[PDB]
Amino acid sequence: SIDAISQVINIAKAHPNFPIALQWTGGRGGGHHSFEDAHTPMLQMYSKIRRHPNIMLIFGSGFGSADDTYPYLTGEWSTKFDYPPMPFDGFLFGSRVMIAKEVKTSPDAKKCIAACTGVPDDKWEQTYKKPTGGIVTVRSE
Amino acid sequence: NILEWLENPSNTPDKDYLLSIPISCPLIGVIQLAHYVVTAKLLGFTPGELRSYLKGATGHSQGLVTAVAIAETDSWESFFVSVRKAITVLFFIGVRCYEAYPNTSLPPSILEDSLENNEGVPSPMLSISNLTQEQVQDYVNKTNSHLPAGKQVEISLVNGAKNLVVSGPPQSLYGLNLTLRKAKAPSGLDQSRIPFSERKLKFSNRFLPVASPFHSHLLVPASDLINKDLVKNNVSFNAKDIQIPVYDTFDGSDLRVLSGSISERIVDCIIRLPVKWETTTQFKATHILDFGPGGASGLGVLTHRNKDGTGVRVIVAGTLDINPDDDYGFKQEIFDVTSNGLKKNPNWLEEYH
Amino acid sequence: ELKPTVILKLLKENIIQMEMIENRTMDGKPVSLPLLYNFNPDNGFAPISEVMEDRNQRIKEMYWKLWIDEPFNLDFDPRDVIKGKDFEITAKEVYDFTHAVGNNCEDFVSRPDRTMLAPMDFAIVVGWRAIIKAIFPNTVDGDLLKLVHLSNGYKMIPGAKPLQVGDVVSTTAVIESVVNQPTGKIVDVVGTLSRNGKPVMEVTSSFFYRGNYTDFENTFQKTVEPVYQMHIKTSKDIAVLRSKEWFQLDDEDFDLLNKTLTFETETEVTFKNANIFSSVKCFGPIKVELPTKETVEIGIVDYEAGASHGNPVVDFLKRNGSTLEQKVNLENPIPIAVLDSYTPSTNEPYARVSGDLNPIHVSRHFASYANLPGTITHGMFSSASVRALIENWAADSVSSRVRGYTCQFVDMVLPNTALKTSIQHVGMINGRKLIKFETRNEDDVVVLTGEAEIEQPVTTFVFTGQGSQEQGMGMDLYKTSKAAQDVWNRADNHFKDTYGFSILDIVINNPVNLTIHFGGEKGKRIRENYSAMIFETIVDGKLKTEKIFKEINEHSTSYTFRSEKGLLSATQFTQPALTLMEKAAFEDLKSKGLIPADATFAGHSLGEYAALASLADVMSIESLVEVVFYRGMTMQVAVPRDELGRSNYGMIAINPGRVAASFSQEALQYVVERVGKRTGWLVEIVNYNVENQQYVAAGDLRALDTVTNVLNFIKLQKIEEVEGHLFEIIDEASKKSAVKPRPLKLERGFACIPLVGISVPFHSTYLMNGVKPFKSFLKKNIIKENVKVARLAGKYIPNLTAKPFQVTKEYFQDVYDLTGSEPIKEIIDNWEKYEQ
Amino acid sequence: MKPEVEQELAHILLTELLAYQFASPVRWIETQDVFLKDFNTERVVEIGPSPTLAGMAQRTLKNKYESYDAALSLHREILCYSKDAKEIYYTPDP
Ligand SMILES: Cc1cc2nc3c(=O)[nH]c(=O)nc-3n(C[C@H](O)[C@H](O)[C@H](O)COP(=O)(O)O)c2cc1C
Repeated sequence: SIDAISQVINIAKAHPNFPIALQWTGGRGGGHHSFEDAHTPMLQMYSKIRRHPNIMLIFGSGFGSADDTYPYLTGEWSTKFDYPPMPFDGFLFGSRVMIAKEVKTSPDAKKCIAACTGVPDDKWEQTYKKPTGGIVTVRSE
Repeated sequence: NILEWLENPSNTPDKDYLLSIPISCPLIGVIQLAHYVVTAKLLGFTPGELRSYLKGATGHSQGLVTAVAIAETDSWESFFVSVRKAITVLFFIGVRCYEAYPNTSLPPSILEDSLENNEGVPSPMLSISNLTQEQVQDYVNKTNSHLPAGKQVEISLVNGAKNLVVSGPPQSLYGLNLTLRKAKAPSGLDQSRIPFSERKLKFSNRFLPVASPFHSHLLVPASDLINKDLVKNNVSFNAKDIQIPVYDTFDGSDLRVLSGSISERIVDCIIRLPVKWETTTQFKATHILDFGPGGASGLGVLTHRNKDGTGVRVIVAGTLDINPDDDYGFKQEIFDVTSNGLKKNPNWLEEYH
Repeated sequence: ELKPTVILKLLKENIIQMEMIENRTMDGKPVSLPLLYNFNPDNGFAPISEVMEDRNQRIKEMYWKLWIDEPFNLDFDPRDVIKGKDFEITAKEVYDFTHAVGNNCEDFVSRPDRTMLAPMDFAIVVGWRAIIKAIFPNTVDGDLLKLVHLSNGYKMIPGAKPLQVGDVVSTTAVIESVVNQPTGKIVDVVGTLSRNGKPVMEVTSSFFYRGNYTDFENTFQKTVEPVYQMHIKTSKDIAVLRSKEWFQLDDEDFDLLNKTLTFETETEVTFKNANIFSSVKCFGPIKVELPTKETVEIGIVDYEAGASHGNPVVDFLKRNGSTLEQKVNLENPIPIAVLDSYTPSTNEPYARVSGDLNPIHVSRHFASYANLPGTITHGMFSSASVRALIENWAADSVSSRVRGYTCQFVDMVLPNTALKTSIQHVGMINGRKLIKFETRNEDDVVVLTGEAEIEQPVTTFVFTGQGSQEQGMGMDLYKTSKAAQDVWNRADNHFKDTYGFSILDIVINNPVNLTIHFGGEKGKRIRENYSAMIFETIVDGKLKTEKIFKEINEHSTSYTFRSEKGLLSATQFTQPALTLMEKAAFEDLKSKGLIPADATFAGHSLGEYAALASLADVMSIESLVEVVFYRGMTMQVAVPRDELGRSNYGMIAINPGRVAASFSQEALQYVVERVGKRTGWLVEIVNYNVENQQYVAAGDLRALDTVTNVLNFIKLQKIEEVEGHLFEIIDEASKKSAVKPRPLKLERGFACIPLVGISVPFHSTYLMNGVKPFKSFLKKNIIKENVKVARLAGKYIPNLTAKPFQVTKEYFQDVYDLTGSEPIKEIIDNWEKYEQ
Repeated sequence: MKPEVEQELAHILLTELLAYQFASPVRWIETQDVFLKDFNTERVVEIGPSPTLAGMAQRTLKNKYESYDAALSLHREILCYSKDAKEIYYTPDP
């Protein structure tokens, strides 16, 4: 969230020489996730993040191809949002590689993962109430 | 008596009288012209030379008069002519606007409610931040529908995507503030555990230090009086005499190419039409020089926030201070000769290309 | 600029003339006050002597030239009324006055699409020429340079709108009272401002010619004595009153015993000297308090006497009766705010705007000659600034909300001084907040003090009908308030006399059973009272009679009221108790002065009757209790009941919001009508309480069960074709509910709440046959003379027609649009005859 | 119109309204709309043992007259005699 991004910025300020990789992931990301949107917190905190050159912005939480990450690489994803271009320094693909050949996931689990059709970003919030795209939210211990 | 007030601060008028528009308009113009004079003299440029070096000029509502006056300036001799025209225009618009819609004392019940609910003194202009134009316009539409035709409110300054100002009667703006408070979540609310879609939208509204409802229907009848009296005062701006582009506050078009009277357009901009600052800020420039009042709270920092990340530096000439973030300049950066003076704000598209 | 101010020369060889010129005038031409002094060289110690002859005349001539714009003529009767010139209120004049006084109220500032009001302080501007002309005549002789404005005040006449821009106001001044006190001559003037013929307000002004005066032949005093009240308890009081010559009655045989007389007297006294009046007259109406708390004139007080030391009428009334004070102080004052006002350096703008060109306020030399500390600011300016502050703070910057404002100028005020005014709310007068103000200068010295009457915000009085029937209802007010005691005692006495029970006892104790016994002559009278009352009904155009209290007859020795839990829960006793507690509460409020004159009122069910008896006083306590009690008893016989007393009818409270979020009142009415028509039984909405969230339906309790089941169906599911689909549900519910016994119990649904203790469908079409006889009973109880159109119109919102009560053809036509009545058609058809 | 004829007509109208009150439904929605919107009532005073009509007025205002009261700055003070006697009597707690 914003407080976490502020803490990361404070750590980068305390150690300007040491490289810090801010791996931003919205609530739409797989596994454990927060309630924050993937886009708006970046729109708020990008200027502060880039105020420190030693922070690398890595964008995950809902990426599985080059087509949907290229706008984030070039930064033109923000042009539709009435913002200037916002290039990102990298990406992380968590759920996209869950059905890779070398992952220890079982064949039936891989078939189930592939069977999950997914859901666009604007409808990711509809997982705390009912399943959408084959994925639903649950609560941990 | 500006000279007496300056010489003897003890017997200066009270802040409300000073903030009243018949004082505030000409005095703010004089302040902007003083900043321009200080800059030009300390740098050794004549006003005409400094203006020629400027790629463009503009202003937020009132500052358009000063911008066009600076564009008018040619030399130190005619600089007083330009100053006279600017002060005359500002004085007349202030006087006529005050006569059209003079301020009145509001109920102490309303004042007490506003102060008790962590709100400023009601004023004819209310700035709303962190709310989009569609939402602010919807609230204004509800308030107008439930108010009579004479007391309607409308958006005056479109400062940004999430920064607007509504102008109108202080009573109407207080009612709009009540509606916004009803629709506003507590500032000290923790919403981290609620989904983003289901989160209540939080925003900040505050009454600006203004004494009349600028860019409102209430000041419409003063427009004709101003137009008929500026010709009597012999104050007019000519496109040919203007030699740098000046961006109209409403649509951002250059005032030189306007078929109609530039003075009339400026008056209509200040009193009737809204200020679409984003639309006017479409000019391509690397550095912006803010001569307005407020310094860090002035127009320069707001423009910097609007244009952040586009590689456009903003330097405020109204005060001498240091910015720890260093994301906008100050008066020293204008006169610095070393590389510290030349600061280019980061361009995310190019820097992180 | 520099202009001549004083010219000293020799008018005569033995006279020194000091012309004191006042360059500030109406037409700009200077006016000089020639002060003549005799010069006697023989008396070397004091050669210069003031010429007292014609001195007051010359001062008055100069002041006349400054103030009044008519030919100088001091020879006119002070008793005769002064008529000032017509004055036109203009936007420029109001603008100048507001910005000279310091009035920032929005009501007086020009605004688009809204008329501009004028300040109440503008009355002195309008009528200065008439008010100040009162102190001029030669009969009221005195030194105008030594005049002191003791006090001023404004009084808005009720029903008069505040002054507006463009209206023409006529001013008419009259000397209320000129008297010679040892310290000087006090002259009290009253100037009426009238608009379009009607009178708008009255402005009182008290002036003081400081000096020594003995012309008592020209002194007179009018004074409105306080309203006096006498309760005639015995024939001794009647004999004492009849022994008084001044006490006269139109009806000499009027029965004064057990009556309250109100005396509103005006005293005119002409003075022979400082102590003994040359003539004393005391005249006014004497009125009696009717059962409806209405004072109606029955006589006149007319005392006339020559030389006397006092007025015996006032002394007698003070000694015997009690003083009725309209102003009622609160238990403690409520401080509003402490405010600071800075007097301007120059009094020229206020002088020009108000027309008060008194030289003492603008000229140093005139003030020095008058021995003042300086060019003292206008006392009227101070009063107007303070009134602006009160209307801003006490009245929340509402011009119309200020109706009275009296100010007293205890001490002078100099220019450029800080005035600290403390506003307090001390009492109420006729529903108007009484606000005191006390201004103090920088030296903590009081320079101004007075009262103001600020109308309360727009008030409505809504009288409950379905309140709780808890024990001890209104008893705290019965213990404390005297008016509540009077109301409750009158009701209890009437109930004891008529039906032989105590409503106070029923409220206090709530007995389960109450036995009324018919022994003795009083018991026989109570028994006949019980037998007389009958519920009449119209069936087939026939007046059938149903005798309430079946078990009462000539041979009956007692009757017992039967209740399950308590008698206070019974409709027969809970409704009189509710009406009485509400009436007592309102009477306590009225005694405290908390009832605005223009306040509106409404009432739910018999709350309407309570509201009529409270605000309009259409009927007395004795008639109100009779009507309410009869209505309560009629519910015992209005529906058939089994041997155990349980009736087949009832009421439920529906909540469409609980059934669904899009359940409209139209949808609920559709369901109700279709249920009723399909099932054939009686069911309909009786109370529309809250939009789409609270309604009440009445009818056969069995039918209410079907309605509850239908709404349960609609809630649980997502629910000509629509009519048939609803009719299917209606048949299902109808044949599901009818199997139960007739005196069933209505189960509470997800949105339906049965009303406990209700067993008759009132506010329904069922009780339509009984309207005409009940209307006759109401006509018997409510007297035409006691109905007050002023007190009903614009304030009463009937439940039948939920609009302001108005005596108009549109209103009468609207009555038929809901319920047809032949008298309404008679009135509508002959409306032209009634209009003439 | 003559005052006595006006009084007669008003009395007849009042008796008719009172007579048909129990034979007709009570239109308290219209009554509330009248005394809240048409008159802009700033203070409502409820005379009764319990705050029935007071709560009804509060709930009507919450449902319908919320933005209206906000826009026109109407401080609608709903007072019941049973609980808000201090506010009605102007006896604030010191
Ligand atoms: C199976 C799975 C396990 C994960 N485990 C962790 C974890 O142990 N710790 C963690 O910080 N994030 C974990 N994540 C989240 C991802 O590492 C990453 O932060 C991002 O949120 C994935 O977004 P995406 O699924 O849309 O690509 C996990 C994600 C998945 C799908």
